[PDB]
Amino acid sequence: YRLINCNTSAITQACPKVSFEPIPIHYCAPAGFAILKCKDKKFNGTGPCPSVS
Amino acid sequence: ENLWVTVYYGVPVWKDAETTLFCASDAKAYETEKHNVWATHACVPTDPNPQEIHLENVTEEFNMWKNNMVEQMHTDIISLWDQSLKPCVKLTPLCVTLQCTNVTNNIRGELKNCSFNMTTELRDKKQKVYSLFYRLDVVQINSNKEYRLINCNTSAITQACPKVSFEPIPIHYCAPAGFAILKCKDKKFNGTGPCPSVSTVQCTHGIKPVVSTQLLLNGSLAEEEVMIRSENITNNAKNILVQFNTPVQINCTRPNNNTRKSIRIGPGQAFYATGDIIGDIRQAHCNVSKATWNETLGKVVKQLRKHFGNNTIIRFANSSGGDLEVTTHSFNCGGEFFYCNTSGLFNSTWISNSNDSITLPCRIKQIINMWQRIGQAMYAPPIQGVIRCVSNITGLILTRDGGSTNSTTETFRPGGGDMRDNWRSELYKYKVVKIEPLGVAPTRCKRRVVG
Amino acid sequence: LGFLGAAGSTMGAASMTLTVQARNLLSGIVQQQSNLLRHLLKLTVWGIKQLQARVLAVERYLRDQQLLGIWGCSGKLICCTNVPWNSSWSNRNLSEIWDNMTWLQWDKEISNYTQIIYGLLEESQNQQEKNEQDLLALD
Amino acid sequence: LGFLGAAGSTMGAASMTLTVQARNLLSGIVQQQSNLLRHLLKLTVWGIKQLQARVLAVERYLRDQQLLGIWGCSGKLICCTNVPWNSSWSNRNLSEIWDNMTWLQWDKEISNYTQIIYGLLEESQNQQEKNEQDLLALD
Amino acid sequence: LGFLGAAGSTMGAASMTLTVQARNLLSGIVQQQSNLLRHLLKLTVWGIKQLQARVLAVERYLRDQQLLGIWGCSGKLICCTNVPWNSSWSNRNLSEIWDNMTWLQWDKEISNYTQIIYGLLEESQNQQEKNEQDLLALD
Ligand SMILES: *[C@@H]1O[C@H](CO)[C@@H](O[C@@H]2O[C@H](CO)[C@@H](O[C@@H]3O[C@H](CO[C@H]4O[C@H](CO[C@H]5O[C@H](CO)[C@@H](O)[C@H](O)[C@@H]5O)[C@@H](O)[C@H](O[C@H]5O[C@H](CO)[C@@H](O)[C@H](O)[C@@H]5O)[C@@H]4O)[C@@H](O)[C@H](O[C@H]4O[C@H](CO)[C@@H](O)[C@H](O)[C@@H]4O)[C@@H]3O)[C@H](O)[C@H]2NC(C)=O)[C@H](O)[C@H]1NC(C)=O
Ligand SMILES: *[C@@H]1O[C@H](CO)[C@@H](O[C@@H]2O[C@H](CO)[C@@H](O[C@@H]3O[C@H](CO[C@H]4O[C@H](CO[C@H]5O[C@H](CO)[C@@H](O)[C@H](O)[C@@H]5O)[C@@H](O)[C@H](O[C@H]5O[C@H](CO)[C@@H](O)[C@H](O)[C@@H]5O)[C@@H]4O)[C@@H](O)[C@H](O[C@H]4O[C@H](CO)[C@@H](O)[C@H](O)[C@@H]4O)[C@@H]3O)[C@H](O)[C@H]2NC(C)=O)[C@H](O)[C@H]1NC(C)=O
Ligand SMILES: *[C@@H]1O[C@H](CO)[C@@H](O[C@@H]2O[C@H](CO)[C@@H](O[C@@H]3O[C@H](CO[C@H]4O[C@H](CO[C@H]5O[C@H](CO)[C@@H](O)[C@H](O)[C@@H]5O)[C@@H](O)[C@H](O[C@H]5O[C@H](CO[C@H]6O[C@H](CO)[C@@H](O)[C@H](O)[C@@H]6O)[C@@H](O)[C@H](O)[C@@H]5O)[C@@H]4O)[C@@H](O)[C@H](O)[C@@H]3O)[C@H](O)[C@H]2NC(C)=O)[C@H](O)[C@H]1NC(C)=O
Ligand SMILES: *[C@@H]1O[C@H](CO)[C@@H](O[C@@H]2O[C@H](CO)[C@@H](O[C@@H]3O[C@H](CO[C@H]4O[C@H](CO)[C@@H](O)[C@H](O)[C@@H]4O)[C@@H](O)[C@H](O[C@H]4O[C@H](CO)[C@@H](O)[C@H](O)[C@@H]4O)[C@@H]3O)[C@H](O)[C@H]2NC(C)=O)[C@H](O)[C@H]1NC(C)=O
Ligand SMILES: *[C@@H]1O[C@H](CO)[C@@H](O[C@@H]2O[C@H](CO)[C@@H](O[C@@H]3O[C@H](CO[C@H]4O[C@H](CO[C@H]5O[C@H](CO)[C@@H](O)[C@H](O)[C@@H]5O)[C@@H](O)[C@H](O)[C@@H]4O)[C@@H](O)[C@H](O)[C@@H]3O)[C@H](O)[C@H]2NC(C)=O)[C@H](O)[C@H]1NC(C)=O
Ligand SMILES: *[C@@H]1O[C@H](CO)[C@@H](O[C@@H]2O[C@H](CO)[C@@H](O[C@@H]3O[C@H](CO)[C@@H](O)[C@H](O[C@H]4O[C@H](CO)[C@@H](O)[C@H](O)[C@@H]4O)[C@@H]3O)[C@H](O)[C@H]2NC(C)=O)[C@H](O)[C@H]1NC(C)=O
Ligand SMILES: *[C@@H]1O[C@H](CO)[C@@H](O[C@@H]2O[C@H](CO)[C@@H](O[C@@H]3O[C@H](CO[C@H]4O[C@H](CO)[C@@H](O)[C@H](O)[C@@H]4O)[C@@H](O)[C@H](O)[C@@H]3O)[C@H](O)[C@H]2NC(C)=O)[C@H](O)[C@H]1NC(C)=O
Ligand SMILES: *[C@@H]1O[C@H](CO)[C@@H](O[C@@H]2O[C@H](CO)[C@@H](O[C@@H]3O[C@H](CO[C@H]4O[C@H](CO)[C@@H](O)[C@H](O)[C@@H]4O)[C@@H](O)[C@H](O)[C@@H]3O)[C@H](O)[C@H]2NC(C)=O)[C@H](O)[C@H]1NC(C)=O
Ligand SMILES: *[C@@H]1O[C@H](CO)[C@@H](O[C@@H]2O[C@H](CO)[C@@H](O[C@@H]3O[C@H](CO)[C@@H](O)[C@H](O)[C@@H]3O)[C@H](O)[C@H]2NC(C)=O)[C@H](O)[C@H]1NC(C)=O
Ligand SMILES: *[C@@H]1O[C@H](CO)[C@@H](O)[C@H](O)[C@H]1NC(C)=O
Ligand SMILES: *[C@@H]1O[C@H](CO)[C@@H](O)[C@H](O)[C@H]1NC(C)=O
Ligand SMILES: *[C@@H]1O[C@H](CO)[C@@H](O)[C@H](O)[C@H]1NC(C)=O
Ligand SMILES: *[C@@H]1O[C@H](CO)[C@@H](O)[C@H](O)[C@H]1NC(C)=O
Ligand SMILES: *[C@@H]1O[C@H](CO)[C@@H](O)[C@H](O)[C@H]1NC(C)=O
Repeated sequence: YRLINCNTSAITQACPKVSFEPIPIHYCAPAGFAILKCKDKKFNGTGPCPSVS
Repeated sequence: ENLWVTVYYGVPVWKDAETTLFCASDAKAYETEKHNVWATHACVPTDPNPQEIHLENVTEEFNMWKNNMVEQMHTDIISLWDQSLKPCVKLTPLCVTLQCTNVTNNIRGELKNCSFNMTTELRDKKQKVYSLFYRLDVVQINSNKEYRLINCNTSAITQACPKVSFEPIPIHYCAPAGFAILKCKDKKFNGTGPCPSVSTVQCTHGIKPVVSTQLLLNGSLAEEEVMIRSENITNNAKNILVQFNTPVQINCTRPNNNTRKSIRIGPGQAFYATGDIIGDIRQAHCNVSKATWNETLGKVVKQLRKHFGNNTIIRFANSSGGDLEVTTHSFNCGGEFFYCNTSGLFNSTWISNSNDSITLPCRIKQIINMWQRIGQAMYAPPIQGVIRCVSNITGLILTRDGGSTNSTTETFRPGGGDMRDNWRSELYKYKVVKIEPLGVAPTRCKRRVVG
Repeated sequence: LGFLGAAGSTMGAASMTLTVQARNLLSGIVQQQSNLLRHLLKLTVWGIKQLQARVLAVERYLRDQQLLGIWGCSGKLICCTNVPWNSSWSNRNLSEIWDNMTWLQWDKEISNYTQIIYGLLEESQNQQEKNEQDLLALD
Repeated sequence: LGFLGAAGSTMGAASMTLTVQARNLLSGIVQQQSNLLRHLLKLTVWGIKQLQARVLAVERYLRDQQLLGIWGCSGKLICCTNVPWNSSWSNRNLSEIWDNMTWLQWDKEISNYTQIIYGLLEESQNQQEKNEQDLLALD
Repeated sequence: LGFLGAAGSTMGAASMTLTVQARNLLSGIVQQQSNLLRHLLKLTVWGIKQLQARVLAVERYLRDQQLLGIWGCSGKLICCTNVPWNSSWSNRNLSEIWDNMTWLQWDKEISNYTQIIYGLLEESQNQQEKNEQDLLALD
């Protein structure tokens, strides 16, 4: 037998003490910018949202 | 007279300083073929409108040899080249004993059929495959000849990326806020001096990083008869740049039909060896219109007349001393690196007041480390298919006549010893300045008394 | 006109325009909002030269604009001062400089003691003048 | 009130507040003085996005604040100008715009020739007005 | 005199100088125009600490200078305001603070409600005062 990846690309072991658990990451704007939130519960695809924040 | 001081913000005054500039170019490679070695994956786009103002009444003094835009150019290309080789396949396993043979003398032989032993995908097993290499790129060791790569002796080796264009595309140098680039609009500009016609363009013209030796390609030419610039004429030692007024056309082509042989050396990595040649072996060549060349060489000796002993004997010799790769017209074309014999162009001498076309023999090298950089060399993979370059030749580089103390005559042989002079052929007219908007001047004017 | 269009003309002409130089001093079409828009590492040599050039852009603008604020001249482009002109600086007369020297030449004529003028400038127009409210702000 | 609280209200209301937008324009709690405080390589992808965002922060603030300084309006938040309004820009009347269009709609109504207004703005209020001292600064 | 030379002296003395602190606040001889001038990788640890320090330099200067602009005090170094002083802040009297507390001590005496003063500051001097033109700008 042979590893399936040695045929293709290289290989690198994941670090032993690294958590792959997803934790909340927040995206926020730069000065002079703002993020608009669609507070409209029903929002078929995309369109004009009456309730913006 | 109670003269009071008054401040003025935005005064047009500047002092010679050199700051960091940056790149500018519009839609170039894009979707069909990208990954240019110079323009990277993104350069700041150039504005479609170029801003040039004919600064009136001003006579700023330029200097093209003490100008730092050419040195900023030099260290940028080096750092730009090394960044385009750093993430690729390193060819350290390519250093093994090579047993090579000639090709079809038919008992004409300048390439060798090399068999050697090399690691495969699995580290445990090994594999033997053939490959062709050009001469001089390999050397013997001590019945059956035995060879070794010329760079395994010296520094390491790294293969050039397979899908990377080494074609020079126009790169624009432009100033930072509070700075401006001054353009010498004076057609005749002997060496450097006070230029009567200045402009303060925000962005230079289209500058192509033509990696060339001895002779320049795709450059800029002023309208007057050929210009001659030296940091110092009569210091036989300093090299000589030459700007034409009309460029000559030289086309080059490699008739070899190289096949691509990809052999893996471990995972993901794949060495691109020259395959087996298809068709009879033909040496690479360069065409020069002999008619067009004879007059370009003549206009120079006419301009050189008024700069070297007036009317006397001016000869042209073949390079003179030096190494094989710096005394020939080296350059890149399509990805393969040519080295053409210039002794056929610098042999005539004229003094005292369908068509034939000169051709130049050229050899090819795949192992290269340019700018005399002894750090790390690179292997240029063979370009599969046909090769043809067609670029104007616009500039020249000349050198000494030894140390003839006064005497009878002067000879100038080519010697593109350095790479930074190539860009000086494009930057003779530019110089950046630092705007100082703060000026104070007196006038009989004062603001309110109390406040 | 144009950027530095009057750089070679007399000082009286540069006095007349002047904004064209001041306008094109901080922001440029050259910067062009960066990003490629329209490989995924922006650590390239180009990004280093650009950002260090965008910094010295506002670093040099704010270094000079801070000088206008401590002289009471922040809001305007040309303000008069209450510092008398000292004859040791220049012996030339009123119409002799504004019509015969050009600014380019003038900056070389004061560059020796130019910093000394700046020192006296903070004093008479904002160290005393802004202080003079003490008596007049309210009695 | 609040940041952009009157973005949908009439132009007369945005005229009334306005600072809340201008205040939260340069500095943010979001920047929060960087550093972890409380591996030793800060070359991470996050540090690149933050610093390039802190630059365009002041780069966009100073690009607009430089415009206020060349109009004589640097010290204040709302200044009047000596440029007459040209009827080709809008045909609507005084109370017809301030009570019926909202700013969001208005920016789209002038965006065609907005740059042309800016050009005339540097002239009448600071190219001539700051020059007018020549006769009045001292006689 | 000197930078912070009156930091320990009474508030009346810091009132008298003050510029020496304000002058040496944005630009420094320490920055010294970077570059070696006179290996080819400037990604060194030093270049990272310098540039991030040049940013917070103007980031902290503009964060405070933006406050002076929204109070109508941008052009000057000391401006008076139309906000009455509220006795709950300090019970001490006019000559009792300016001659007995020093600024270093004073910043600790107001740091509790200092942000509340800043809020009232934008209102009386620029939210109403710049608005008051409505009646007086033209009748
Ligand atoms: C969608 O979201 C869900 C929900 O978040 C998510 O599911 C979570 O997934 C993460 C991993 O991705 C889980 O976290 C791991 O938990 C491992 C197992 O231990 C868990 O349970 C412990 C129970 O403790 C109780 O009972 C014990 C006795 O039994 C008692 O001592 C305790 O006091 C307590 O009453 C819990 O303790 C533990 O974590 C905390 O406490 C322990 C000490 O008690 C401490 O050591 C921990 O650091 C932590 O403070 C944990 O909740 C755990 O092993 C693992 O890694 C840690 O431990 C290993 C073991 O060697 C270490 O090597 C490593 O260094 C770490 O310290 C990690 O913590 C989590 O439990 C899941 N759900 C829950 C319940 O929250 C999904 O993944 C998400 N979706 C996707 C995309 O997957
Ligand atoms: C000084 O300046 C000169 C002048 O610029 C410069 O010389 C140029 O050098 C560059 C390389 O450095 C040359 O560009 C290469 O051209 C390769 C060959 O193909 C060329 O010619 C094609 C002809 O097409 C016509 O005819 C065909 C049928 O024959 C027809 O289908 C076409 O419609 C047309 O009528 C031309 O098409 C081609 O390029 C364009 O179009 C093709 C498709 O038609 C498209 O695939 C290309 O991407 C491009 O849009 C080209 O001009 C070419 O192989 C090579 O690389 C590309 O192709 C390879 C092949 O596999 C790909 O692997 C790779 O990914 C690329 O896509 C590259 O394009 C250029 O031709 C020279 N001169 C000219 C004429 O401009 C000097 O080098 C400079 N000095 C120095 C320092 O050297
Ligand atoms: C750079 O270097 C590389 C180095 O690898 C070059 O690549 C190499 O190029 C050469 C070109 O010659 C290739 O050699 C070829 O080998 C194949 C495969 O071998 C089979 O045929 C052999 C035939 O014998 C050869 O030599 C005799 C000598 O007189 C010739 O007459 C004959 O024509 C052949 O050239 C067999 O020996 C071999 O053995 C087994 O099968 C046999 C099948 O029958 C053959 O032999 C009988 C006699 O026994 C004949 O009657 C019959 O006609 C036939 O020839 C069987 O008999 C035997 O018992 C075994 O079972 C194989 O079948 C040949 O087909 C080609 O003719 C040629 O010899 C190398 O293979 C090739 N390298 C590699 C990777 O393998 C590269 O070319 C070079 N650069 C350039 C310029 O490209
Ligand atoms: C070797 O030298 C020969 C002779 O110069 C070259 O053949 C010329 O190649 C050049 C460029 O490769 C051609 O030059 C220019 O073509 C322009 C195209 O027109 C317009 O649109 C393009 C694309 O948007 C614009 O870039 C361009 O500015 C134009 O708006 C012409 O319009 C140019 O002519 C006149 O105006 C320009 C505008 O600034 C001036 O700069 C020119 O000096 C000129 O006054 C110009 O002609 C040219 O057509 C080809 N022929 C000739 C006889 O010049 C080879 O290409 C060259 N080889 C190499 C690689 O160096
Ligand atoms: C690639 O890597 C290899 C291994 O590391 C390098 O070494 C050489 O590899 C070649 C094969 O390509 C060897 O040559 C072959 O040897 C075969 C058998 O070797 C043994 O017997 C030899 C004498 O031959 C007698 O016995 C054979 C048995 O088949 C008979 O056929 C003969 O008629 C004789 O009776 C001895 O010399 C050898 O030591 C062994 O005992 C032989 O059958 C093949 O015909 C061929 O000759 C070679 O021996 C290896 N070593 C040497 C000295 O080079 C190789 O160098 C690497 N790359 C290169 C440069 O090729
Ligand atoms: C500098 O230029 C001069 C010319 O200006 C040049 O001198 C010429 O050199 C050529 C090539 O060596 C000479 O041509 C040869 O003449 C001899 C007889 O004298 C012939 O036998 C030769 O013919 C053979 O070789 C030809 C190719 O070179 C083949 O095509 C042919 O079939 C034969 O095999 C050949 O014609 C020429 O005689 C001189 N002289 C002149 C005036 O032309 C000089 O060599 C150049 N120097 C350098 C180093 O560039
Ligand atoms: C979410 O809800 C949105 C709001 O309704 C949807 O947007 C609507 O999308 C439709 C289709 O894209 C737009 O246009 C429609 O066009 C059809 C076709 O008209 C033509 O053919 C009919 C017969 O088939 C014929 O009678 C007509 O005369 C035409 O020849 C019309 O039949 C519809 O009435 C309608 O005009 C809507 O305009 C658009 N609404 C708007 C303005 O928001 C959206 O598609 C929904 N989905 C998603 C994913 O967002
Ligand atoms: C481009 O053109 C420029 C403008 O002409 C050139 O600049 C000139 O360069 C020369 C030499 O550097 C300067 O000085 C010259 O000096 C010689 C030597 O004078 C002495 O010896 C002679 C006899 O040999 C004697 O007669 C004298 O009394 C001296 O003892 C003089 O002979 C020349 O007349 C001249 O003074 C020029 O001053 C300078 N011109 C200026 C001011 O621009 C430049 O060299 C040219 N080349 C390049 C590459 O830029
Ligand atoms: C470079 O290689 C090219 C071919 O790929 C050679 O170009 C060709 O040169 C001939 C010279 O006679 C040109 O012939 C004439 O061109 C004129 C226009 O200039 C035309 O009116 C005539 O009918 C005749 O075709 C030919 O056009 C030209 N081909 C092109 C498209 O450039 C070139 O000569 C080689 N360089 C050298 C050293 O000569
Ligand atoms: C160039 O000239 C030298 C003599 O100076 C000569 O020995 C040599 O063979 C010639 N050819 C080349 C290209 O070196
Ligand atoms: C040979 O070159 C000359 C000059 O360039 C040209 O006029 C002539 O047309 C060319 N050949 C012929 C005979 O057509
Ligand atoms: C100008 O100032 C210098 C330095 O204090 C002084 O020496 C000179 O006498 C002054 N000239 C006058 C009278 O303005
Ligand atoms: C407004 O300015 C434009 C452009 O100069 C001009 O065409 C138009 O007549 C002007 N309208 C008036 C009278 O204000
Ligand atoms: C000062 O303001 C506080 C908070 O509004 C208030 O409680 C206090 O009574 C005020 N004091 C006076 C009368 O200025």
